Amino acid sequence: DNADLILGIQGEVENLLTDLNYFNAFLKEAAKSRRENEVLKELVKKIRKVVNDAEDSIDKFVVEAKRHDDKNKFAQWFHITHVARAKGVADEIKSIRERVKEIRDNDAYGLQAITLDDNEERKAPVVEEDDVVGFDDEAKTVIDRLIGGSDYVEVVPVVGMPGLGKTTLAYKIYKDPKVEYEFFTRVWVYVSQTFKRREIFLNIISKFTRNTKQYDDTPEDDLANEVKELLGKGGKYLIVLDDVWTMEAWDRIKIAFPNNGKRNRVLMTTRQSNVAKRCNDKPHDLKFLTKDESWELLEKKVFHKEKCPPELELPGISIAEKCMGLPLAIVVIAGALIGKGKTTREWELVAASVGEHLINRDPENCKKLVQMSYDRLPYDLKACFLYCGAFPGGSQIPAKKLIRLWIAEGFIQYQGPLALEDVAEDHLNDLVNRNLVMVTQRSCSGQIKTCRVHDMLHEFCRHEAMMEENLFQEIKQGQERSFPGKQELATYRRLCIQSLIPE
Amino acid sequence: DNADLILGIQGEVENLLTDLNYFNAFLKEAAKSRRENEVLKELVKKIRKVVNDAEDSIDKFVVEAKRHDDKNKFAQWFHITHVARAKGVADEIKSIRERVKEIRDNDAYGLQAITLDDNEERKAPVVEEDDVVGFDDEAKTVIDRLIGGSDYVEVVPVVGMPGLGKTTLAYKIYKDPKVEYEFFTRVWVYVSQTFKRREIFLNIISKFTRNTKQYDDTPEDDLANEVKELLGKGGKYLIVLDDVWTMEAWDRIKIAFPNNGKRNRVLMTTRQSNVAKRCNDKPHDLKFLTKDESWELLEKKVFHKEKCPPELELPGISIAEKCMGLPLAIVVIAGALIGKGKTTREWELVAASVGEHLINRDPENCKKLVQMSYDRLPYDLKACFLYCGAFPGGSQIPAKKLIRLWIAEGFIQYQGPLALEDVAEDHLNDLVNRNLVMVTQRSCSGQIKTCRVHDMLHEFCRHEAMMEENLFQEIKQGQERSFPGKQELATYRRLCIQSLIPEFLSMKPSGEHVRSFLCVGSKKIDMPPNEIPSIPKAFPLLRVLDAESIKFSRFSREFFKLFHLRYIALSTDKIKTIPADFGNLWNIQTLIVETQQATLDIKADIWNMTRLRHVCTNASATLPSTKRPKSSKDNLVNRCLQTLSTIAPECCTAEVFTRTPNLKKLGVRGKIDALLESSKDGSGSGLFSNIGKLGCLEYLKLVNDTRLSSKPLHLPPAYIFPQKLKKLSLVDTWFEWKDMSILGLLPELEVLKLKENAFKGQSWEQEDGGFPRLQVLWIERTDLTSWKASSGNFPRLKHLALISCDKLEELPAELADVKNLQLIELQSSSESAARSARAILKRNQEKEQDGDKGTGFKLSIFPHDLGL
Amino acid sequence: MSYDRLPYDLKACFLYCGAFPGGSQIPAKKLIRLWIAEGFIQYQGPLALEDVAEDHLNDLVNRNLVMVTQRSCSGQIKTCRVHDMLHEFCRHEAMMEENLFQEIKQGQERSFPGKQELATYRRLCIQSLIPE
Ligand SMILES: Nc1ncnc2c1ncn2[C@@H]1O[C@H](COP(=O)(O)OP(=O)(O)OP(=O)(O)O)[C@@H](O)[C@H]1O
Ligand SMILES: Nc1ncnc2c1ncn2[C@@H]1O[C@H](COP(=O)(O)OP(=O)(O)OP(=O)(O)O)[C@@H](O)[C@H]1O
Repeated sequence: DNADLILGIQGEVENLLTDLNYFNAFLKEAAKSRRENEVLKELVKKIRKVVNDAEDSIDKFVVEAKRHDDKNKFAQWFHITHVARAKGVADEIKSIRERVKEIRDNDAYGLQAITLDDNEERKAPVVEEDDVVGFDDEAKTVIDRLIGGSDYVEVVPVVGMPGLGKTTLAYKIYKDPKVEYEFFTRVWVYVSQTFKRREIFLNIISKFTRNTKQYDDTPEDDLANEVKELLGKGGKYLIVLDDVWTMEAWDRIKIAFPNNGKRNRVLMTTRQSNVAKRCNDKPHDLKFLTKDESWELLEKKVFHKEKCPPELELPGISIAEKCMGLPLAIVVIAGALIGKGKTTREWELVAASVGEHLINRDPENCKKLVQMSYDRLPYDLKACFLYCGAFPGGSQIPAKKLIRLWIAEGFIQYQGPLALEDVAEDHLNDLVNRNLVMVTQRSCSGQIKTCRVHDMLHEFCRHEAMMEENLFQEIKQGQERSFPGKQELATYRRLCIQSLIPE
Repeated sequence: DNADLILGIQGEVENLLTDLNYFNAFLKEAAKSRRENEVLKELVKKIRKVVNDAEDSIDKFVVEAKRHDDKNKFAQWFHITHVARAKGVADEIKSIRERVKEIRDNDAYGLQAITLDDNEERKAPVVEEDDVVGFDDEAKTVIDRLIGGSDYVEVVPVVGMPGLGKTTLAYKIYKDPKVEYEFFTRVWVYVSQTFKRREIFLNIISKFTRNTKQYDDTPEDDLANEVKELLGKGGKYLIVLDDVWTMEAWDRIKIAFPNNGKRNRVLMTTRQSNVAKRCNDKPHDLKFLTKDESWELLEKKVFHKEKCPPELELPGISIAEKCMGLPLAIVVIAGALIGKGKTTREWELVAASVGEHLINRDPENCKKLVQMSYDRLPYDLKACFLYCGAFPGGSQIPAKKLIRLWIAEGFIQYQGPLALEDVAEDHLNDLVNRNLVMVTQRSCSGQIKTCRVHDMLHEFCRHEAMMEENLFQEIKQGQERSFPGKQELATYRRLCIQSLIPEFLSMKPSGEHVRSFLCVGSKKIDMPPNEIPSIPKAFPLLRVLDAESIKFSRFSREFFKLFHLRYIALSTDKIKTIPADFGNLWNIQTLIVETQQATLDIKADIWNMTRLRHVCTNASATLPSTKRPKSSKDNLVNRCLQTLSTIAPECCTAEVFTRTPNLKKLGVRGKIDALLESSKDGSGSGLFSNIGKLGCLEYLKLVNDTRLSSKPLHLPPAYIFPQKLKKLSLVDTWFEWKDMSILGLLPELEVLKLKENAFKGQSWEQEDGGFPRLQVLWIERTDLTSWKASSGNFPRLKHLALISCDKLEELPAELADVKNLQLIELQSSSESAARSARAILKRNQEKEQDGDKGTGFKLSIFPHDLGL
Repeated sequence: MSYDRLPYDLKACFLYCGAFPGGSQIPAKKLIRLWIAEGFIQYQGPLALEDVAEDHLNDLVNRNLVMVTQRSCSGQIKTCRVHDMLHEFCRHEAMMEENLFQEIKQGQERSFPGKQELATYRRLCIQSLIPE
């Protein structure tokens, strides 16, 4: 009859939802780790696109079903329009189902690769040793903080965004003459994101005992006891825990550090603020390089012991100010500029494409470093963090507005006793704790008022969201790139615009 | 023809059952271990949902096939309705078969992953070392227990729920100065759930010998011999076995511990009570932290050496009290709070979502710890344990009610010589032995009476059952979350509700796939008369109706359409009769009604319910006539009937007892004079003689509600009583104590309860002997004043109590000489009884001081401050 | 450990011994005749089927899975029985795993089997209440 069409398309809707459950599970499994196979990435993009189109069609069907109840309000004219709309969404659901069937039939190989998934060396970081720029005051502060304190084991944490230079400062402190005299025993430990406690203890033992083959059957608890004996027989000891990622790592490693009332110290570098807060009530937030220090570092990295040519001074300074005081960004730019021709035109070209260089020329250097923090994000927090890249770089995003946008976009799914605003605030706090988002202002009650992402993470978010995830696309003009045409605008899911809106 | 449709859909039914066998095997294999692949988990959810829908359709088909036999009773109208219903289930079976085919065709990859299943480091736990809170007394007790004992190897076990702090206490003992001086040799061994004996022995050897490469070809037996030599050459040795999980592990490791008469000790921490019981007859149950200690631990963990800010004191304390004294929960909360902003608003937010934090923020810390015990559960015990999460957190679940619910829900499948209740009790004992369920009260006979799950395990059960297994879903309001809509209510299998029941029922919910409604609320609610048919209309496939807290004034006709119903719990203040249409529910197992009326009439033919197991009431129930017509001439026997709690005295004929050969519990209320009166025939054996024909009878309760006892009553001779009777309860029956001697000739009697002046008389002297196996004796509100006994009168008496019996004067001194007497209760007694009790205590103290082994007798007098 | 080392043709013969009630003494002649009748003994050599079945019984006795309770004066096995615990194992394997045979009894809540499961029973062992 007249209402048979709604039930007929609803019959296809349940099957579409059943397929969507499988595809969403496939997307979650694929997002668990970074795939490097091109076929797998293309299949993931194809699955995500067909999923998003499926939600769009289902949302249209839900709206049509809700509006069907108002037939009596407009009689035949609304009946005719509703029939045409119902047929339109019917053929849309059919087309989606054909695409799902085509994916199942043709792309079975990638589905196998994810489902079974049958398919490393620990790279200790290397940092600047001699020409450390701007960390004289920071090192002196931490050294003075290491000297003074209680007689028990105290942890001085260094926190910051990825690439800030926590390890460079830690190594500068490690080699400082004042603590080389104050601390008789100095141990450097690289507590990577993944590590083995037995390997850590044996590495510490190797500092003192050359023969370590007699610990073959020694349990890890007795290895920790031996480490305690080796460290306690001397005077003060300073132990550097580099890149500690989780609270459990500190809890499980600290059993090997004895307490003797000798003012033993542990200097820990971490990207996580919660780990630092637990280990010390006042974590040391590493500073950003000033504009003058950024230019000085860039000049030293590019021209070695020599001064910059007078013609390259102005373009180079403009580049350094665009690095926003992050030493990792300055180092990457210096590597890119060294291969250039040392001319004003090419340096100005680099200044106009700082982000592209910082991301795409050498993804092996910095993109992996940012991906280390990004991939550890929960699956529901990845979309929330990538949303923050929609706003222009350097702008201050109100926390209330960002929370409302997250709830509106459906990222926050929650069913417990807390409100959705509280859950979104918890998500923002989690992002800030990982130092992926910087809080620029707080209310007098302690709430976050405005927050912004560092320019380099903002570039990473733009890269991931536009070219990999197709989360949102930006529209602008001014250069050879004009407003997008209908072909690619037909595939855009979210639209970010900043200027020339009426045009 | 007309009946061809039933066979046509049955043809599809066998194929559906064949597919269900494969899917159930797939589900069992997938449940053997915890899958981390998202596609695999989604497929498991899809398989489980289609399986559950298949059982629902098959159950509907079975009901339709059973009801097809009544075509002659309603002619064409029922024929038309049955045809429509048969077509409806036919298209339901077809839709299920299409979904099964779609799963087979599309989801083949996950089926491969489970079938072949082609796809770790031992993490020794780390515990607090310096700031151990509240374990000073516990450590001192265990240290003193380690010092004193026999000269052989003795094991001191520490038992408790996961996260209780057994290893923290063990390490505190391990580092205690008194045992560092007493025990020259101290060895710590981490006996994980999985371990290698060779690795354990080599680890122990490493404590003494640096060179261990010469044991490459040494057998494990000789390694154990070398460990024995190394440990025995010193003085005493203390060995800590951490997290021992099975009896075999202790049996296989202990071969390396020598016996030298040097008082060697083994301190073992375990989550299993049976392992502890074997290794020592009195396992040390680790205590829970008090509320003050929990707050102190939380304050130390969050604020280090500093005090809490004054504004955060009240919210923090509220959080600590919500952790229920579990140190693991306190540690997890402290980790979550350290990352917060140290403000009152955020701490209050955490206080409102303590469970969510304890489970979802860091599943790597605690959820894995609980999953360690949960995954070791047998596959048939996992559903039973998750059921315990339906009841509200902190509530006390009766063991009898939980057992009946488990049987009704079909979790207990058993075919041996034991009853289903015994199997369910064994399941509960297994859960308690693993310290997943805490027993809060036990009966005097040793049975479990009430049990509850710790709040944190209850949160884990809620997490697993709602988000992973879809076992049951909870309905509530008050916050932004409202009552569920039709879309998700269509997928809910079991419904747990606690409040606002009439408001939820006013919406006319859809419950086509709901098989259980559990009114777990404690408040008694009078259901409005217009909302009475809401329960059967909403949930046609209701299998369990736990409406004990709901008062029903009438029985609507739709209640008789619940042909899948197996459990009934109802309260009522108006119902006096059970309609005959209630007998149409042939699947009923347990029938509980709690009526305030004096009498209740069972007009429904409960004998037709062959699967019936319990009929528990509180008013005198009039059983229906056993006379059956020639259409049902066959002698159907209700062999599964276990309980007839409150049947009428006039219904205690030989006819009903023939149909109930396996009746365990029997109870009679009313004119018990009719029970004892001899029939008008020459023989003097009345209706009470029929009770003795029940060989399996074990419990008997008699309630005489009438006061017209103008003729003194006589107990029948002991050989008329059931031989295997184990418990007898009498109340308000107005007998005489001279008849106690008859009860003393019962060979199997163990528990006797007299209430509200069951026996009348001032004094009565018993001869020596009698009551061979009696262990529990309970008196309350009696006119007895004198009682004379002897040492041989109660060889095995253990419990003795008088409540409000101020008329009693004294007790025999032979009771103080009873070896098996443990506890005596005296309440609101005279000062002479108190002085006699003090003299008994003084005599016991003197006897213990004489040099013999301590008897361990204890005595309590309540109130303690009376007589001061 | 002992059962899995049995030859494939001896596993069915050993599980058959669980049909008789626990503790009963099974005549060797009757057991041999039953094995031949049930088709367990397939043989084509010069020896008789009774000799092959006797060899199977000797193999079971040699593995100490069957205890000989009486022997004839000529050395032959006259009566043999399985230990109660192995009999319980045979009952477990045959009823719940192999569906070799099923036992029918009453007295407790379990009654005589219905048509649904009786339709799948291959061999029926009964001890009492046969006319009922
Ligand atoms: N003060 C500095 N002067 C010069 N180069 C610096 C300075 N600080 C850091 N760098 C450079 O920046 C890069 C990244 O710095 P660093 O290795 O210290 O990272 P980090 O803050 O420890 O980060 P991560 O969390 O990724 O380990 C290195 O190549 C290092 O040489
Ligand atoms: N008295 C205590 N004071 C402070 N923290 C405690 C105390 N008892 C236990 N804890 C903490 O609780 C957590 C779990 O305790 P513990 O490691 O002793 O577990 P357990 O009872 O041995 O359990 P399991 O059976 O899982 O091994 C640890 O992080 C430990 O530090």
